[PDB]
Formats: sequence, structure tokens, C-alpha cells
Amino acid sequence: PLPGRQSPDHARAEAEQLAWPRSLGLIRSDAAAERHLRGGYADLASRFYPHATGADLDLGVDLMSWHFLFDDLFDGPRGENPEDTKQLTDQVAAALDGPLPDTAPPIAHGFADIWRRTCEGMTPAWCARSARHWRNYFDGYVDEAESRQYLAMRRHTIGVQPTVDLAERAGRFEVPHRVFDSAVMSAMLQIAVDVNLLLNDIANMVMSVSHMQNEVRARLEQYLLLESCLPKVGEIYQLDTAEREALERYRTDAVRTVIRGSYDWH
Repeated sequence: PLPGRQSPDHARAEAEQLAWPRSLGLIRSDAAAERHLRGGYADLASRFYPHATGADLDLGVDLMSWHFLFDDLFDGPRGENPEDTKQLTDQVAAALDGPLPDTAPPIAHGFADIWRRTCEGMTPAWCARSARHWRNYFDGYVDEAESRQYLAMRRHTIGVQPTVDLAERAGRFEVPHRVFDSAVMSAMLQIAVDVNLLLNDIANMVMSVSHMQNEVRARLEQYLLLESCLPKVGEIYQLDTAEREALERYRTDAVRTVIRGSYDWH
């Protein structure tokens, strides 16, 4: 029961989506470019971030471009052994701690360019928290290669939280940090991850399909219950007028869009 939304600048972002991964060496052949265009990644970004246009939306497109290019590196033998996965994830995650050496693989220089644009203009505490989400994301790939109630691993490697984080950056706002840590928002974000998790496996948790549709419906029904608590949650944390509007922006442009945007994309 969430409205479908798409950025009014989706046509420009989709037409120009190939320029960034090509100039960073992520896409090297015309065949790989066409394989990228078939993913509809700029289309997905325009639905995750309908509130973003121009360069803000381009950053969202690049994040979607990078995530699926990065996830593709573990389809082969590397994603089968944990030591081989961590060797690559450590090189990429190193961009959170400082500049990368020029010898780093292009997929790492791509992440560094995204993270540079992501943190710029946000509070230092927001970048630190977003950096922790990235490390959970990279650690998730190591934990899944080790394995080669599955939510514990997929809840980090699905990449929903870094996707939600960029909705704040693309929207040039920050949810009040003490509300982000709240038990209510934590439960809302958990539903957003679980819903993206189940819709992805249906489009592996199947191990039936009617049970997941009820689980998605039950979680989305509980999500609306949690949304109604937000007026009282705002008073509990004594939000002023700006913080209250930022929380509302987080509810509609970050959490709701990551739930609805992936369903419409599928």
C-alpha cells in the first residue's frame, strides 16, 4: 500500500548511465555495456530515489551500477572460498579508511568515487554510520562465502541499508540520528530489508511461495503500524520542527521508496 514513484529526470539518468562505469574501467566492452543496460539499474535508481534529479540521481544510478557489477565478481570461483572473497572485499572496503593505491582493482576505485561523493556535504557522524553499514555489507560477502533462518547473512549482502543511506544523501537531508537508532525505526528498516530479501529470492529462501507472500504482507502490515508510532517517537526524542520534517523525509523518500521501488522494478 505504498505509492509508486519515479524521478522526473529518469530519462537523462538512464541515457547517461554508461559514462561513469566506462571512465572508471568497470565496463570495458560494448558487449558488457549492453549487458549492463539490460539490467535496468538506472531505472531502479530512479525509483529508489524519485526525489533526486541531476547529479544527485547520477550518484544513485552509479551506486546501483556499482553494486551489481561488484556482486557479479562473486558468481564464479571467488564467491566459493572465503579467503578469496575477503581478499577483494578488503581492497574495496579500504576506501572507507583513506585513499586507495593506484594498484587497487577498478571495482575498488569505483566504490571510492561513490563513497567520496556520498559523504561530501553530510555530517561526520552520518559518514561514520554509513561507513559502518558498508563494512557490514562487505563482511556479509565474506560470511556467505564461508557458508559455501538465512536472514542473518542476506540482511547485509542485499545492500538495502547502503541504498537507504544514499536516499538521504541524494535528498540532501539526514534523519535525526537518535531516531535512526530508535527501536521503532530499526524495526522499520528491518522490514524493508526482509521485503527486499524475499522479493529477490522469489524473482535462496525457497527451501512455500504462498508463505512468503503472507510474510511480505504481514511485515508490510506491521510496517504501517510502526509508521503510526512515528508522531509519538518524535515527541519521545523531542524533535524540533526541522528534525520532524527530516524524519518525514526519511519515511517517505528513503524507507518507503526502498520497499516500493524494488517491487515495481521486479
